[PDB]
Amino acid sequence: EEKEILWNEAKAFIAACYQELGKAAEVKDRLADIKSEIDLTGSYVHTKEELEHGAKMAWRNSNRCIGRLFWNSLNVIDRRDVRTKEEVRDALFHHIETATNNGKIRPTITIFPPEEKGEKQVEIWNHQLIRYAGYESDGERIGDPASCSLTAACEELGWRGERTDFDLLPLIFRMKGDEQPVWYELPRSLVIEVPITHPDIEAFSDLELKWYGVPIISDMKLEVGGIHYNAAPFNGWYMGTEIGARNLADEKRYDKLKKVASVIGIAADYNTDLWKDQALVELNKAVLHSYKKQGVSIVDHHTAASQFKRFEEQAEEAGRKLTGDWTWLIPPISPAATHIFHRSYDNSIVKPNYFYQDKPYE
Amino acid sequence: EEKEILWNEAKAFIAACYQELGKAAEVKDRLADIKSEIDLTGSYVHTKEELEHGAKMAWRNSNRCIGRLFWNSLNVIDRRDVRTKEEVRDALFHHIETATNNGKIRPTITIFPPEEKGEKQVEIWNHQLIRYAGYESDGERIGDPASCSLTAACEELGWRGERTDFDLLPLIFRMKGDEQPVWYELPRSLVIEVPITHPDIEAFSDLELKWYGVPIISDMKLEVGGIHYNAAPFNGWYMGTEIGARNLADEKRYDKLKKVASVIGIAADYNTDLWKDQALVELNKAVLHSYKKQGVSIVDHHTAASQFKRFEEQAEEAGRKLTGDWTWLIPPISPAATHIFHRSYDNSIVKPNYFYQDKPYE
Ligand code: HEM
Ligand code: HEM
Ligand SMILES: N=C(Nc1cccc(OC[C@@H](O)c2cccc(NC(=N)c3cccs3)c2)c1)c1cccs1
Ligand SMILES: N=C(Nc1cccc(OC[C@@H](O)c2cccc(NC(=N)c3cccs3)c2)c1)c1cccs1
Ligand SMILES: [Cl-]
Ligand SMILES: [Cl-]
Repeated sequence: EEKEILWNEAKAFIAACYQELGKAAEVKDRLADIKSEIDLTGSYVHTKEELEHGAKMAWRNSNRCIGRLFWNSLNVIDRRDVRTKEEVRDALFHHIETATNNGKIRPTITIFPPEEKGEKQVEIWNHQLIRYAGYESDGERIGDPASCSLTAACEELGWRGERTDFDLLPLIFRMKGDEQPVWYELPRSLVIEVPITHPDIEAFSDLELKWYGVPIISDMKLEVGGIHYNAAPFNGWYMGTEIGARNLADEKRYDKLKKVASVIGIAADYNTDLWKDQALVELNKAVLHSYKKQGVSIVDHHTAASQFKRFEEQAEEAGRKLTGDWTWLIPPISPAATHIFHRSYDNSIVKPNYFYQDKPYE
Repeated sequence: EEKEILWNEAKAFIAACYQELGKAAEVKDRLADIKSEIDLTGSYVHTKEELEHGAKMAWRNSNRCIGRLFWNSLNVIDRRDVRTKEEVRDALFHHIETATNNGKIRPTITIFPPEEKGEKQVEIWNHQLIRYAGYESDGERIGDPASCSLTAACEELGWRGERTDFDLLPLIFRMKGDEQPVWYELPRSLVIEVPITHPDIEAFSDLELKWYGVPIISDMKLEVGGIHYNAAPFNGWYMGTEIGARNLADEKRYDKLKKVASVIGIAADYNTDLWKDQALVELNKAVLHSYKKQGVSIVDHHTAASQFKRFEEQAEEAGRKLTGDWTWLIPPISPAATHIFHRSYDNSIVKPNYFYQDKPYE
């Protein structure tokens, strides 16, 4: 069955991919090659064209992603050649550098060797390549609570955080054959961060908030034509609400709404005053203002929804079915001010796509 | 099959209802009575206890309703005795009066005779008993665009609106046997309205906004034990976001966000300024402030979500499965500031319940 699963997925992907690339005539011969290759080796190897277009299709098929208008401009870096942890580390360093691009963020994915027999060649432990540590002990809460389990795992391996609210976690990954992952501290020169200030409320800087420029998701599996690329970190730029309405706002994250209320000069005492809503607006204004002022790419939710509308239109014009997850596509503030809220979406799963996979720790 | 559908639904409802009422012992005999009655007449008649509890269960089962904590305190008015249009009209007038209760709103439902052979005895045309007219002609848009089709239908029947932005539509309903519905102007003394002012922005009154106190949904079918009560208007009080984030905010409703932005002194030019979000917060603050100041019941979305959390807990403690529609339960502003956003809900349909039915016009 496993071989057959591979072959069925391969057939489907190659036909669709080559059709999109105007390579329909080459489908028959390529399929035979793949079929022979699966018979002889138990798998097959993507051409660079297949890999690149596969990663793009996967983004295009990501139901939960509002940023899909730009799917075809994804920068795909083929690192199926890596064999050593130094090569992996350097590839991750490089991804950070080239994706960051001095603040003009380039949507980028680096693709490492795929699983062989369900056996990972490279196993990335980070949730994002750049993320803050979190600590919890004896009433004391420091940093990002979402990172507590990974932080504890790193500290088991000899890493030690300074215990600021914004410690950069090291890169941490394991190679096939090794019992333990290795870790490497991030060079600060590679990591752009943005201090959060408000366009007209001077006291906002008293909160000493900041966030990192580039979100680089590194724990999802890219599946293309039955091949499982468990290690394939990708990035875009942020939508502002991710930072201002979730990372800094959530009670189980940085939980800053009461402090925001205080610095903007409103009471945080009565639900009917809508102080949380007001704090959310000002914090989100501050986030967009700060990224723009520094020259780090970001998009607001209104602009992002407008871009997504064009993606919907483009899909229709191309004769492609549109899939989406309404519950993730609506922004977490003012959702009914976007067109997304007022329509429905088919949440069917189409491949290629990006998938969750079990954590290697905890 | 139709008889059998009735009998199956009856069996299920009576067992559950009587179990909840501690009347489990009386189930067997009541079922026989009903069974005989269905054989002889093609239907059956609810006891007042069954009717009252049925309407309450229906609210309790309404997946989309955040206000369900208070399901058991619904005031059920049995008007299965009405036979004339004057009796219907007076019953609707009465519902308005008693539900309004000088502003201390009482959740209330008035139940009219049920469908006989799918044949309605009373057919209500209004979407809500109290709602504003809408007009569209030659570039000119007046009032509530959502009411345009019903307004046009009323004007076919000899009613004429003053064409303010807030004309009260007449009650309009049809009796079995009549080709045309009848209409009756609402006595203004029965209709409480609230002018919208802001707690600290004096200019907000320049917008001359207002809304009606009591939303009374009159176009849904109450289904209890296989009986179809197509005419059974019900009300609660408003959650503030319904008025401030939808009725007054939606581009296809009153579309007031640009005007709100102007009176609160912010530019409405750049998406990144989040002026729509800011306008939404101030408009929603104004709505809550105004209803509270006048002494008309209303609930904010934070308080409503907290009440819904208790409903969830109460359901668990009672051994009842919880059903809900996440997409309607989240409020349309700051949804991620509520617990609802961060969990999932089973959207299964349980009866008794309230259902959509086709409009008798358009
Ligand atoms: C270019 C800018 C991009 C923006 C602004 C953007 C925006 C977003 C946002 C806001 C989410 C939802 C996260 C949340 O609500 O918590 C999301 C989800 C997602 N995006 Fe994008 N995205 C972009 C690019 C990309 C790229 C380049 C990829 C992959 C090649 C991608 C794949 C995804 C996936 C897989 C998810 C869902 C994650 C999950 O299910 O947990 N996006 N995107
Ligand atoms: C007591 C105060 C109540 C509040 C604050 C409340 C709140 C709400 C809200 C906010 C909605 C969603 C509307 C929207 O988002 O557009 C809703 C839906 C609903 N409520 Fe309640 N509700 C209350 C009482 C009731 C009562 C008394 C009933 C019936 C006996 C009821 C039945 C429903 C139904 C059927 C819906 C769904 C309508 C649809 O699917 O179109 N609610 N409620
Ligand atoms: N947003 C939700 N859940 C949620 C909860 C906790 C964390 C979380 O992180 C998304 C984070 O892992 C993530 C994943 C994918 C993309 C992003 N954001 C980005 N801009 C990009 C990262 C990489 C490419 S684009 C961020 C998402 C919900 C919607 C409805 C109910 S709950
Ligand atoms: N809220 C949504 N849709 C929507 C669109 C237009 C009108 C509308 O009116 C609800 C209105 O008919 C209605 C129905 C039932 C209850 C209420 N509000 C109330 N407080 C009550 C009326 C009667 C008892 S409680 C109001 C709802 C959506 C959620 C997610 C995607 S779209
Ligand atoms: Cl994030
Ligand atoms: Cl309404």
